[PDB]
Amino acid sequence: PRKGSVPKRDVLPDPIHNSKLVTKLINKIMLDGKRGTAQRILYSAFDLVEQRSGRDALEVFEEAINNIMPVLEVKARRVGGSNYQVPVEVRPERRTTLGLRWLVNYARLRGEKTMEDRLANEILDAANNTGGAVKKREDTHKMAEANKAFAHYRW
Amino acid sequence: AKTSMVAKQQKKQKYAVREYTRCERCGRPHSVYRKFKLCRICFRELAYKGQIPGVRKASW
Amino acid sequence: IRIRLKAYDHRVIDQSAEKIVETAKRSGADVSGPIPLPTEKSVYTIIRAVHKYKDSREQFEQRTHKRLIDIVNPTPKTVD
Amino acid sequence: VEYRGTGRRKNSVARVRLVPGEGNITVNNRDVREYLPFESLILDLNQPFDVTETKGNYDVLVNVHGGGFTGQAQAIRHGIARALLEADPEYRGSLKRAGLLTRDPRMKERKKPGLKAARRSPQFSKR
Amino acid sequence: SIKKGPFVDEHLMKKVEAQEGSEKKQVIKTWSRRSTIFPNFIGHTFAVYDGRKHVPVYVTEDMVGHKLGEFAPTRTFK
Amino acid sequence: GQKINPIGLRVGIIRDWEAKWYAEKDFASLLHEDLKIRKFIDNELKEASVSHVEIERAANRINIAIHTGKPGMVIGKGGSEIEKLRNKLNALTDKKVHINVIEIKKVDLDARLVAENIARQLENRASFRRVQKQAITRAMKLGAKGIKTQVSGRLGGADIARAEQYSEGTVPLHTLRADIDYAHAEADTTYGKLGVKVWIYR
RNA sequence: AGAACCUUACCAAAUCUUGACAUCCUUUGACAACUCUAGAGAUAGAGCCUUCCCCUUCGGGGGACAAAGUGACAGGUGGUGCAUGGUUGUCGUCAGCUCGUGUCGUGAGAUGUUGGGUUAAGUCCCGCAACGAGCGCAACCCUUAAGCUUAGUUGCCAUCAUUAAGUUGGGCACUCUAAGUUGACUGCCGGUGACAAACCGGAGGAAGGUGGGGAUGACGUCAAAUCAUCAUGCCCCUUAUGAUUUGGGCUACACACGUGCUACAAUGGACAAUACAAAGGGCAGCGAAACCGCGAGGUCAAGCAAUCCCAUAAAGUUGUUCUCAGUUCGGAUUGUAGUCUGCAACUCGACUACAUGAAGCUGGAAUCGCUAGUAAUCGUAGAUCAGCAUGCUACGGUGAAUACGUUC
Ligand SMILES: [Mg+2]
Ligand SMILES: [Mg+2]
Ligand SMILES: [Mg+2]
Ligand SMILES: [Mg+2]
Ligand SMILES: [Mg+2]
Ligand SMILES: [Mg+2]
Ligand SMILES: [Mg+2]
Ligand SMILES: [Mg+2]
Ligand SMILES: [Mg+2]
Repeated sequence: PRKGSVPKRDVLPDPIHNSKLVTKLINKIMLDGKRGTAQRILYSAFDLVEQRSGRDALEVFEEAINNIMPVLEVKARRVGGSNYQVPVEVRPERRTTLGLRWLVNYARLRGEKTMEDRLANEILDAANNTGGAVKKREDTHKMAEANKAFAHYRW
Repeated sequence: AKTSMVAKQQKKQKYAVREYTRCERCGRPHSVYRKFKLCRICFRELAYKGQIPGVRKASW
Repeated sequence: IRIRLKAYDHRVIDQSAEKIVETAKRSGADVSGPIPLPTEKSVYTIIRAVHKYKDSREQFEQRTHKRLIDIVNPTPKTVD
Repeated sequence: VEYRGTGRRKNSVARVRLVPGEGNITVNNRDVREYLPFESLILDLNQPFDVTETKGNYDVLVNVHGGGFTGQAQAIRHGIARALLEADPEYRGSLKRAGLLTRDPRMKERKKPGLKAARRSPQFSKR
Repeated sequence: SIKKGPFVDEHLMKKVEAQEGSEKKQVIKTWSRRSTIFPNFIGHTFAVYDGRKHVPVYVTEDMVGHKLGEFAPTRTFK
Repeated sequence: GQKINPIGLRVGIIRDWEAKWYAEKDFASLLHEDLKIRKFIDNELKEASVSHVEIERAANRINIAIHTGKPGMVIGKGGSEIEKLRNKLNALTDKKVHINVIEIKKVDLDARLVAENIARQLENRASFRRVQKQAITRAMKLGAKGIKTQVSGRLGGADIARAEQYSEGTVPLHTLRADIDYAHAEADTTYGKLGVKVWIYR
């Protein structure tokens, strides 16, 4: 949109967990319009955290997003008559929305033969490090943080 | 070779369901109607200029 | 008796409904105020062109309007 | 004193009444908690009750019709706000501070002719 | 394929049911590719095609229940 | 790319229809009946300024109304030819009750008989620009507020075709309110076919 | 927007050439409407009642159903959209395109349409040899978004009461409801753009700044497409480049590419139970209830256009179970045994249960479709139609993620 700033206006309340930031990852596991099979699986994948981890999934959950939380972006920009990359630090509204995809994309990759148990091994083993998806955020975390380049670029 | 065909069709070649339906003022054998016995382009110049009833334009 | 009226135009059938309730109410007859039954359309979506240039079409309708009027007092002043 | 709260969301009407006492909602001679079939967030149509600073004001014993199920729901959420403001007319300046009482933003729309899903276009091959 | 009389064309029946008298062999000249095989069929050929063929087909004791004189094909492949 | 014919959209809001009757089941053959007889006026009268006919049916009481503009010669000798096509059209099935004419003063303020005024000229080879331009200029000496006339197919003794619209005035085609009266006439002699279109405002 | 025959224009076999057709022509029996002969049929012939109108005072408009050989002839889905008329595709719903007076230029021409700012917009104002007009965009028109009259029988029932439920009464009438009305527009708005329109903000209509969509397609281009919808200038066919049947074909096959569908599985499959729509059609059509079938269905059979029928929507919920496999995944393929539509289902339909159960592990280079009821998911109806769609145009249900930015 060359015209500026389409409004956001999205709402996300929740029944029991009392968190806006938990009804987001119900809105990404839900494929094919079936909200009627999401929280039946999601809340049966959080009540099995305390039977697998040491604690309730609430105080593990902000840690689980906190360690997976991506820092730096590399949005390529052909500067001034050249062509190579530039590091951009993400504005804080965008970064959780970039962040939550790595739970679900690797939820469909861990061959535990039960999706409400295969997916929940990345909230366990996410507050604790070296999980499944932390490898990508450390792979791209050093993408241009160590590879610092022309950092006076606009976009 | 179609003015022979209209000479066939209003007669009867005696079996039950050998016949078919053709346009009234035109003569097409496909895409005709049964509400009008007209056909899909011959209906259109007769749906315009108001002369058939019923028909407003569109866009409900 | 519940006489029924149906017509293509929509103002014509209301002026006919007030004509029949006018010729009924000017005589002694306890007629109901005229009843709108829902008015049904039907659709004719058709190809404009003469040859095979499909995916460019337009639609037609026709809309029958259906009213309803009932009298419950057969009087000699309301016969026909 | 509250009556005749109509409620509309996506081709699914709903008419209610409000009886004083406590909060006990019910539609069509059967319960609510095991009628809204998936809908674990039954409490999140009771949420205008959350933001009107009082939960157990009135009882409803409401009616509903047509639509789907959450299309058949979520208008009760709209339908008790009209009669709720008719219970006391103060609340328009104090229920439209979270912006809740009435909006009918959207219904489905026409399949556009020679298309497939009313905004989608068919795939064209190549060049 | 239903009940009630497997639909031999009747003029073919008119030919065969009195054609079976002597020991002569003049077969069909039909080109009606519709009828099934009544079991009372004598040794004779047929002519079952009409564009251009009279293929003399054997009446030999095959599976006679087929509702077709379809031993004569219509076209080639290679 | 295509200007659709302006009578098509403009029915049902500002111009009514031509057949007021209603049917339920006979609409197939009855729709053949009116469409059978609505050529006989243009053939038998041979266009004595005949604009367009009007059908209405009232259950074995038909009524048709021909505008036709010009009285007198449409009727016959005081009432002679009118009953002659009452008798003639009464042999259709059992029909032809109460045909009546309604004359038209201000002759060239209506699209049809203008289009047969200037189709009938150039089929006798009357050098098309004086055919059109006079029928333009009689409109706005008779109070009209818009006319566009176009003649299309193979003007003169040429061998490639080109359309030469010679318009003026004010002739809108994206306002639904106005009664844009339209016509069409296809007529040509001895050197092919030819098309003629006339739009008139008011 | 329906190829079994018909369609059908193609070809092979029989088959006539004032003709299967329309017009007159001369006397008028009607039938080939039936029964029989042959043939596959067209047709070839015999039995007919070998008639009839509408009113004359032994008589004619000729209506019949068409009859006799003539001539005028007819017939062409045969050539061409570079001879055409009508009708569409498109650049593109883009915001431009042109005149009429002047006035500059020896003139081709230009101003008017340019320079300030705004807007989706040549929309808008402030300037200046220009002043105005016309076709365009905007509104006017449908559809939806909330009330009040005005109606209430099938339209809803709560206040009352028998209600399996028929909504039977009450006649209750309000609550949707179903087609006829009040009002959105930059309005009084705060800024400051300095008065320029307008732009970001706050208020209260349910309502945002053309509320959401359609219908509307400018001068014109592409010698784009159509003579096979029809019309058609001109050339050809003239006991055949016409006509009528039957019977093949349009579906054939190592192949190449478009579109569409159904799947590779465990937020998945099987299994019984188990709720909530819209839009439609149905007077020889839709068809209930209860009935006989493994089902496809068969018989009978009351009700009939908000009321009656097709007509159970389906996805999902609660619950049992298979437990990560060429697999209880999928039905591609292939014989038997049926149903229905039909004069008939072999070439050439469709559906059902009986086993058969292949290919296939989310797909290389590349390439599309979409910005909120939107893509995806399972479904509902319709025309076409005796019978036969994964296409087609319509309708609801569930319903997200994302757009800081104009560099490519
Ligand atoms: Mg902008
Ligand atoms: Mg012809
Ligand atoms: Mg009310
Ligand atoms: Mg609007
Ligand atoms: Mg709009
Ligand atoms: Mg417009
Ligand atoms: Mg020709
Ligand atoms: Mg084909
Ligand atoms: Mg049922």
